[PDB]
Amino acid sequence: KLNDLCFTNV
Amino acid sequence: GSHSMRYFFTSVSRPGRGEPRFIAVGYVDDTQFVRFDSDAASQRMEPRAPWIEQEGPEYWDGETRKVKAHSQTHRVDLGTLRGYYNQSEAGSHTVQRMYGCDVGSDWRFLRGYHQYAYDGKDYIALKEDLRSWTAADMAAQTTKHKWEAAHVAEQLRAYLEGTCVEWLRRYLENGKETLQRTDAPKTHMTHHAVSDHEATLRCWALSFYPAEITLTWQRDGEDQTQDTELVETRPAGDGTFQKWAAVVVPSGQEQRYTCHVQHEGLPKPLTLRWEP
Amino acid sequence: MIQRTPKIQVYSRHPAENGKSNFLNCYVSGFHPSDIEVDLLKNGERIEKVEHSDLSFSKDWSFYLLYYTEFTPTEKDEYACRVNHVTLSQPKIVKWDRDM
Repeated sequence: KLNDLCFTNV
Repeated sequence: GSHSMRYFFTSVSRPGRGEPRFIAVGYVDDTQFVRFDSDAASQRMEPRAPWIEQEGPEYWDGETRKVKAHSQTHRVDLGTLRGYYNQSEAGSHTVQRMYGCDVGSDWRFLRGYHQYAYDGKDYIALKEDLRSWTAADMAAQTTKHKWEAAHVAEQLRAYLEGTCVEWLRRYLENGKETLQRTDAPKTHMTHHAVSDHEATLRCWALSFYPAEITLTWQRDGEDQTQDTELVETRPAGDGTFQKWAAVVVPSGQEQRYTCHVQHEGLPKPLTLRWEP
Repeated sequence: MIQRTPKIQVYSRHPAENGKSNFLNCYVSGFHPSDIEVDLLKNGERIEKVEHSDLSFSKDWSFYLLYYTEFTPTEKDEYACRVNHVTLSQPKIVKWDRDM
């Protein structure tokens, strides 16, 4: 299962 | 044995010809089980291993939702990184991300990963403590401070130490007949004359799983690391692996050389000599 | 930027036997960027039905792809893998050495 998180941009 | 679950994501910008090409693949050890292609027709995360097919529609909906969101982040990151490096707007660039977890043979958590690359080089990576970041250059330091302020590590650590590991244990169980097997290598040796005084001895390893293997040569108990031609472990295409190692020997002295094969499938490592 | 040349291996899924069905593979690895052109050749001519793995990469970030096609080896037929990449002045052709 993929990580259920809205990543922060670089 | 030791096991891992890893996700790999690649976004390649193609300026002028539309939005970046995004490709996501998921692995349990050396076996791929999921895939997403931004250019394919389904626009869904698709199965790639028979043991994942049994997951219901809600699983696929969630995977498709999270994978499209991963792609959007990378699309914005490509534009930002171009600015960080004062790069031209027309050029094509790549962002790569890898994340996942490992378990030991006792099935307890061993390691978590979350790393990022820009144009094939390290950019930022989460440290083994799952709390600190390694920023590769000055541009990565801006991102490092941004991810410290946003508390990214705290959120990733809950996934790596828990969710990632629980789902990996469940995949290892659902796919036990393929994922938890060991196919011992099938070995043989070839001999080819290259002069009136010399011959090549090539030691082969075939139909092994997993890919982890050691193939080495000795001459009278001495390692031949410098004089050994070795190929990178390659996939057979049927879920098994292949590798060979070669040495140039004087004809008549073939019996002084031994090939050593090390693999999980072999209780005791193998010693092989040329058989005329 | 820093570009890496593809390493190329041409081989069969199973030990080759004339008249017996098999798979011809072309494993490209260690390259950057990911844009690559790989063709499988039968006596210098392209093979139309060639499939390939989904783009993935190694710990060092370099990419890898497996190109494969069903084939029946014979004594007369020569197989090759032709690869083109930004790092290559001309395409690199690697012949299938019938056993090794």
